[PDB]
Amino acid sequence: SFSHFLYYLVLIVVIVYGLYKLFTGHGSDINFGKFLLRTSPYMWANLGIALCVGLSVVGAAWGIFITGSSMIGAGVRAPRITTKNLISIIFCEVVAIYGLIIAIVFSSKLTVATAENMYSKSNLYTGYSLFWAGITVGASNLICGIAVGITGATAAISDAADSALFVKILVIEIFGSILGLLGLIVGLLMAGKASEFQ
Amino acid sequence: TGKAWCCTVLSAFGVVILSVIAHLFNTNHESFVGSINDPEDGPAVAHTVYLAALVYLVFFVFCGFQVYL
Amino acid sequence: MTELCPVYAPFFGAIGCASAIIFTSLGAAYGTAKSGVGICATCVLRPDLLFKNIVPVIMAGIIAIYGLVVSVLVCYSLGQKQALYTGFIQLGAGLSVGLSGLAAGFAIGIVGDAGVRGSSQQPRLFVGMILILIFAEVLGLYGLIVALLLNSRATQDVV
Amino acid sequence: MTELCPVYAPFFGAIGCASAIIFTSLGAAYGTAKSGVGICATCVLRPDLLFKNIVPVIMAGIIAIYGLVVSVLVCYSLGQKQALYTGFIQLGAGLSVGLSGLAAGFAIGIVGDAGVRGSSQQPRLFVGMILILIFAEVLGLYGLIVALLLNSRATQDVV
Amino acid sequence: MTELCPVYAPFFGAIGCASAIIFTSLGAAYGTAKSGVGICATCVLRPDLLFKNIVPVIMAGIIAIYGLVVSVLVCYSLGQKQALYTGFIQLGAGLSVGLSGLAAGFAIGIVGDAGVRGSSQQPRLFVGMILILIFAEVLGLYGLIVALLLNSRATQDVV
Amino acid sequence: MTELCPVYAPFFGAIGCASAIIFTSLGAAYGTAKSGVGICATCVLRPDLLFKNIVPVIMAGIIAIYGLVVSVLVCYSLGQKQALYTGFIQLGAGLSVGLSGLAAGFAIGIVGDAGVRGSSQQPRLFVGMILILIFAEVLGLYGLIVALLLNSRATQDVV
Amino acid sequence: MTELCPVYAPFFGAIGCASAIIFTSLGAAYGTAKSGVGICATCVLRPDLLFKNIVPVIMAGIIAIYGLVVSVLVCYSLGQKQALYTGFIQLGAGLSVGLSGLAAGFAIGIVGDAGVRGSSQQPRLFVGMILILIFAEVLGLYGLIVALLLNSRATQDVV
Amino acid sequence: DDILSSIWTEGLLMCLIVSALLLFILIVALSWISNLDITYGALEKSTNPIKK
Amino acid sequence: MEGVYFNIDNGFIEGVVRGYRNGLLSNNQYINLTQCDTLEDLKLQLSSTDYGNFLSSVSSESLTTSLIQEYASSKLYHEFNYIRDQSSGSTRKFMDYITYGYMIDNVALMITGTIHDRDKGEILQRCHPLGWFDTLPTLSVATDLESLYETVLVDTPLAPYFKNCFDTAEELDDMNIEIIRNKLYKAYLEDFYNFVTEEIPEPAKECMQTLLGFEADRRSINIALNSLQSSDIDPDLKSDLLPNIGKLYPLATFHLAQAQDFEGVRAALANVYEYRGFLETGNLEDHFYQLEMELCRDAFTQQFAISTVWAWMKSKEQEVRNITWIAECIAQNQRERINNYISVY
Amino acid sequence: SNIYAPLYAPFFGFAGCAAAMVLSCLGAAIGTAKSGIGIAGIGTFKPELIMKSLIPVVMSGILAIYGLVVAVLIAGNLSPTEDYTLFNGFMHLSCGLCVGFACLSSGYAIGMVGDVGVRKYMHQPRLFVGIVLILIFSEVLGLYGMIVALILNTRGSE
Amino acid sequence: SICDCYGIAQYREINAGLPTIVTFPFMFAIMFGDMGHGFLMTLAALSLVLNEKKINKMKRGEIFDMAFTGRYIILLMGVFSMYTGFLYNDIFSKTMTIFKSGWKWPDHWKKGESITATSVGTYPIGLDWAWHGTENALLFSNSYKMKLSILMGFIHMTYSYFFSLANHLYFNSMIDIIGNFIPGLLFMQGIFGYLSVCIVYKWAVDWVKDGKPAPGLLNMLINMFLSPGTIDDELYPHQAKVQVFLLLMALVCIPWLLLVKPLHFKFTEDFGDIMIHQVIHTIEFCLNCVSHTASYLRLWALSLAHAQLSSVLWTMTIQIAFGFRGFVGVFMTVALFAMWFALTCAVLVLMEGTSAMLHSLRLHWVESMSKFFVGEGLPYEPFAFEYKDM
Repeated sequence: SFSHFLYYLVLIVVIVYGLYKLFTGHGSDINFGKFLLRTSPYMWANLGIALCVGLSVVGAAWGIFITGSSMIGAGVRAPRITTKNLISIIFCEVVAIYGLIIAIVFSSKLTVATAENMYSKSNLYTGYSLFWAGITVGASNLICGIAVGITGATAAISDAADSALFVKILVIEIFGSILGLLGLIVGLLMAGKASEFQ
Repeated sequence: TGKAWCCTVLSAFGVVILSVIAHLFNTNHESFVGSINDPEDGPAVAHTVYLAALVYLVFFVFCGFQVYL
Repeated sequence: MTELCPVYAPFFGAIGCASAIIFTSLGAAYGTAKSGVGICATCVLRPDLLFKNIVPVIMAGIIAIYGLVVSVLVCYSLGQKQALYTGFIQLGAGLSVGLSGLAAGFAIGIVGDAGVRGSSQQPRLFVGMILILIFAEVLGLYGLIVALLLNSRATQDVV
Repeated sequence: MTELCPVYAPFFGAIGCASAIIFTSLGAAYGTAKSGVGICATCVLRPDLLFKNIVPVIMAGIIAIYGLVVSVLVCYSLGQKQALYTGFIQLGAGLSVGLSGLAAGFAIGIVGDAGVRGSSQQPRLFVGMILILIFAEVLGLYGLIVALLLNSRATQDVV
Repeated sequence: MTELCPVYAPFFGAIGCASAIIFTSLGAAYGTAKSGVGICATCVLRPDLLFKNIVPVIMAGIIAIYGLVVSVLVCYSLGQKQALYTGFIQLGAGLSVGLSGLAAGFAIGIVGDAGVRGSSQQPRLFVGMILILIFAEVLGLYGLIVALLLNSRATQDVV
Repeated sequence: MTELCPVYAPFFGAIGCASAIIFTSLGAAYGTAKSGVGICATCVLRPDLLFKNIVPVIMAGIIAIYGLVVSVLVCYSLGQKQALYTGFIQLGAGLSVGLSGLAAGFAIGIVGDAGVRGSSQQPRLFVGMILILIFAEVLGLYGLIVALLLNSRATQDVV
Repeated sequence: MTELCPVYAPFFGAIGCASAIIFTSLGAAYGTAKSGVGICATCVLRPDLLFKNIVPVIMAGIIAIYGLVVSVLVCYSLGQKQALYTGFIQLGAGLSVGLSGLAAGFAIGIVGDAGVRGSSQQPRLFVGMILILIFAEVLGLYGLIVALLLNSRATQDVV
Repeated sequence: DDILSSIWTEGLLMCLIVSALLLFILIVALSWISNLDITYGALEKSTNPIKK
Repeated sequence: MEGVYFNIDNGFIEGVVRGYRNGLLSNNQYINLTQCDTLEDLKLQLSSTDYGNFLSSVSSESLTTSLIQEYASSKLYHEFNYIRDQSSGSTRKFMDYITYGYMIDNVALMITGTIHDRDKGEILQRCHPLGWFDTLPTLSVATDLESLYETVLVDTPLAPYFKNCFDTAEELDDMNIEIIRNKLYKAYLEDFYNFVTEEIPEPAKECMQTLLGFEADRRSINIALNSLQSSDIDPDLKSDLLPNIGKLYPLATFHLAQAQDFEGVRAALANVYEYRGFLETGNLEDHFYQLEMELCRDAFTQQFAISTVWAWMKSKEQEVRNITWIAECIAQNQRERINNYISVY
Repeated sequence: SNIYAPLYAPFFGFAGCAAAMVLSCLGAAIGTAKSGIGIAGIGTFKPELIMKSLIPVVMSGILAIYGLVVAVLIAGNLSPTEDYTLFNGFMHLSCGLCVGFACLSSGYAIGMVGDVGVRKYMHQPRLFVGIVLILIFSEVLGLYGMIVALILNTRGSE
Repeated sequence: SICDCYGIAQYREINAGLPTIVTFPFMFAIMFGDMGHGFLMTLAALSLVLNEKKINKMKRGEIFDMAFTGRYIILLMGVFSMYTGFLYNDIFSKTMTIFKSGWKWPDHWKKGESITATSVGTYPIGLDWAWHGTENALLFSNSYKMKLSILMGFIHMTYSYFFSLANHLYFNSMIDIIGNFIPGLLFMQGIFGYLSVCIVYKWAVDWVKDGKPAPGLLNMLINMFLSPGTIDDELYPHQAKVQVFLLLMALVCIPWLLLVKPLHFKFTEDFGDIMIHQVIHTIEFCLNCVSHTASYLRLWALSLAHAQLSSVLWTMTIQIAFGFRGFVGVFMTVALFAMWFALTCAVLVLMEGTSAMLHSLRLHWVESMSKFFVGEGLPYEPFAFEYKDM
């Protein structure tokens, strides 16, 4: 298709452009180093603070219409379940609160730094750590928000057939929520050492 | 009927909002002529707002007889 | 002209202003249309449930007002000679609420359409629609929280 | 000629002036086309409701006028010698109304195509259709607000 | 050549003069084709209505001229030596009419394809159809006006 | 380092040694796979033809042997200091057999699945399939015949 | 620092270490997945052929062990100070066994699915399926041989 | 000459990879809206003299 | 994967269907019907289950076995047009192809009325409601096919299916209709199979590719049997009545057209274990209905698929076929074959 | 000062601590999700065979532990005062990609097996042993990824 | 009629309908917050009420019945909206200049020259009118209205939370006082009660005169969890001594909320039912002490929005006309006014009314009533007669 035809073409320009600069003796000009040393360390940090709360909140709201849209379905013949199956809406939301906490922890570290001590060792580490801490915590919770919603619609059904099936399934949905807690940990160990900008 | 209440209540408060506005440009109130973007001459404006406020008093009395009947 | 005030920094401010009111306006349209099909179908048979099923339209029409707010705080913080620091802070403000208010605009649309189709068949099911519709609308706000704490650090000891 | 006023600045003024009306015209064109099918399917049987279901077509024409206003105000701020700051402010001032009127266009077409038909089997539904459009039309009004606050700040405090 | 007058400025004048007529004819064909089907399959049983169902084909035939009267005004301002401001502005006047007149072609075909088929069954709909198309032809006019205000400012106060 | 013998020359040798066995081994999978399914259907009813029908699986395997004898000879011609003429040709030897042997695998898999199903209903047809599966195999042989002339020429009159 | 041995050479040796694992797990898990369905579907009627139709899951797992041998074997050849030649070769080692074992997945997974459904019916088929599962496995074995000869040259006559 | 380049400055890339991210998300969202399709059956009037 | 993009539009449909199934009658709920004395105790019994107060508008004398079957299927169609009116897009087409099969029944039921010269009002009550279209009763006009084709059936979506049907005589009769009716399921079950192959996502695809492999085997065999009642039919004619999707395709289809006795048929089916011993024993049609539950019983095991809707109907028609079968046994005081009812749930 | 220790080296030391968890957590979810679909799929038929068939989800749950162990070791070898080589930055990258695409593959097989293996366990209870035996061969692929990711990290330091 | 829609109250518990008389329309005032618009809501409620005997007999639509059914709800929302806007000092986006301003400007300056003020005293009642038109206004209201809504959320919740105590003392269930009530009291009061009290202390301390820097409160709340015993800027003596104890207090109240009530049953199958329901009472309640307190910050934004729609709608419509003169000037003032009065009476009173009308409902059903409300009641629908609409 068209949108799949571009992906074959972007690969081809990068390969022509990767050789023309090489067979002529200019390969060092494509230097990702200077792209990391000269770019402002504030850009890498203000993305990890917006994607953490950005990609996490997409996770929660994703798992809610997979969950709610089926609870409302079963509750046309068995409307008693709306208050017992509410739990699966809580485990979809809590990952958002995991993200909203990190963004406030990292916002404490955003300070003003001089023009001479900007591109120093302690300020490049900070930006690069606050970035891959926002991707990890925003991608883990993005997926935990989907594996809980899916698992939350099966229990919303089985509860409607016979109530004995509900509690036996939360052992799956509780092992689905661990994953959002493990990125919250690892995201901090990165930024446990990083010191605010000087 | 409803077609007159609209221009009645609108013209009613329109007289009461515009009359107070005119009194403030005249007296050169800070919030209205204190800044530079605001108009410089006060009473050159209040003379324009009395006239426009009368226009609403026309429709208040005119459609005031119509609802009466 | 100066290493701390380049001339390409206010780009990140304006783009942050637009990115907050655009994405929420898309999220508040899908959330308004996907419901508007439901109301206008269930109320072919049950027109007494009309002014009780307008609720999903309100919760989605409020997401845009969380964006208009952020489009106005940064607008008064803009200037020609502003630092690169202040730039990306106006970015992460617009990219968060624009991105959190986008998904919550979608969830409100789907759940809103199903609920109105349910209450026609089980009128006890209208309150369950609300509480399931609460936890999605709040997600349009958690990004608004972070937009502010960043923008408070805009002009703190800047030069 | 000047660092604060380069020669590639007006590029972001004409791209912004054009995007104000392009994307609102697409959002208005979706509203007249989509809603225009439902009108022409009901009214062949009940043309009593022919000059009564034109309202969705009106609220699309409102959207394009939110863009024509903005293309004009920027066109009288353009200059060969202007700050690059002024160029960026004109950019987000075009998108914010553009890609928010493009969203209100979808919200009107999806509903108008539905509510006019439901109104043919239930005349009590015509009321509720109006409110569902108004909370969508106002989404485009929020873009018009932001641009004017940006376009006011384009020429003051510049060099 | 000169800082304010490079050699790659007339490049944008060609694209501004070419894109104008192109993106209108893509609208004046899609709007002339979808109508050509609905007419030649509607006038098989009621051929008395031929000369009055041509109206969409006329309006779609107007959109191409809005794209021509812009290319002529532009074409009589091109030169080997002109400012970038003379070139970037001519690009804005090629997109505004081009991509707006394109939308008006998207609408008139989708409308005329259906409004004609109703007109065969109900003559009371013909006056209702054309009211819709006027809201579709005007979107091709708000793109025209912007292409005039830009071209007027394209040479005055220029070096 | 040197003009004719720089440091980035062996990077083409490794890719040529690896490409030859990769693309062939992919071709042999598409052969054994489709032909295996054919064998695992007719031999449900006629196990007598089991050992006759393992010819496609064997011709598929041969293609991977051609991908070996290229990689073997190419390993023992490398060095930290060689010329680009020696490095570019190994890319020419690795792609010929690789993508020719791939094609020879795409034919055998499509023919064997049909010919085994036809040989269950007609025993004479067995010799016809084999006659076809020679030509498909020879396309994988021509690639080898070119690679050898290359690899015997890569260090022929080189600095 | 030296031209032969820059500091960015181990970027190649590391990617040659994971690429052996990455492209085998995709080939051994895929083969274990599609054979893990045929075994379960057939053994309902015949759960006595359970511990004997787990030959495909084994032959797929052997692929990963090839990916594990090489990675451990190159990981002892890595160094802070090494040549590009020592890095380019280790890349060819990983891809070769990597993408060849991936071929085994798209054959063993295809054949384990079918031959096991037929073996439930005709027990004479169990000797036919296996030979096909050997030629599919030999392809993974040729990729190993190429990497073991490459890796003997990585630290052979290198500065 | 310790700079990256003359055309492709560090300030041009920061102003483009941000635009891609802000434009990629816009391409996604419009797909979510394009796939809308109205529920036409519940609006039209249907009648059968078989069942009714 | 499976349930990630499903609930966007097709989620509220999944919960309602799976609510309607828990109202299905288990084996225990059938037994209570078996010992009922009359049709009045029957009404007392079924009110306990999901059928509820479905005869409140009925008297004690009016109870018959036909009034029951009519008021048990009327509850199925308001539960289908509901799910059909709430749908959108691909799920609409899937819920429209199912109607194309129930209208073809109404085609061969109106045309036979023209052969026999019966009143349409007496007929249309016998017509199936899901297979309705507006130009249906106009089929009572004429006898020819080209007459009924161009006048009526070109507008309907049955246009592409009569490509192999314009060999009819100027006089049309009953034995020719059954040859017309059976050439449509040959094409219908293919255009509905290429559809599922393309636009339906997984895992409904693997499920529905099986249920169509069954509905074609049920018909590919029963054509060979009914041809034995007749004197002779050419083998080349039979291959234009057999669908081309099933397990019997292509190998076993060759020997069903060319089987002139009951014994040559079992030689053709002996080479597939799915259809091995059905002919060897017992009532044939009860063996198919047993395998029909077992393929629908495995669809409900899945989740996030739109193959449940097909299974919901076919699992609930056998339900109604068991109410009436038992309803006649109780009313007529023959309590011998009252326990032949089929049940899995 | 030093050429073997540039300042842009930690950029590659976090992409191993990131690509490890995100890919592993993607493998821990697919297995639990599809298995959770096949278990509740039978819960309306045979409620007895559920608690005996929560074996897949923990085999998926263990995958997050594989990526968690790797990352925690990596964060114990980063600091803004340490001299962090560029060699070590590339090893940490491959530490997180080996375990990543391997714990992701394991998470894909266990989801295609536990889905069918449970839904055909209501029919034959002698089938349990074969189901567990196959999932063992689908977990070791996750093990083989961290066997390497411990040898890589050992060498970057020394 | 509002509290009933969520749930029928248990027999002989607290009716939440008395506090709902005042908290509901007063929260509308915090958001709606303008003397000019609130005045209009009162009159349309001052009309429906007075003529209620005529309106009772005649027939009505359906949009109009809900207005008459809640004619007393709308009265209060218009009254209390006039008391707030006098403190916010807003009337149609303009201000009131009654009392003296405790601020003060220099003695002399020039055009385009920036200036800054000098404090003299305090402005008694409301926001001092010197902030209007200023550059850094929103840096004051934003940092003000946040700290308002936090304190107004800490007070509404705890007041709703002592109704739990006044119910256990009725049914004589003392275990829940020691099992359920007190552990949650010690959890959140030890976190947000510490957050609410420090905010008041920071305001009654002249940090400029003493020479000390004013500490931040976000870093104060964060470091006391992560790096306890540490500070960056001091607030008061022995701060780190209290924080570590408050943190130690919370961690002990989780298991004491988790174990004491089930064990009382076992001590005197079912125990599995009593435990798991008590496990869920913790995982919810601890989060509900957090995600509710953030959810009161919708009081902040909708107040922030109602100004930037009003102060724009004044600047784009009517402030245009004050630059024109002549009869052309008399016309533009008259046409633009009715467009100002129309959008005012349609966009800012109805829509922003309804959007703000529902969030106040939300705060009761979910944030406040969730503290004490059990539900699962039986209605009282006695046997009596009436007339059938037929």
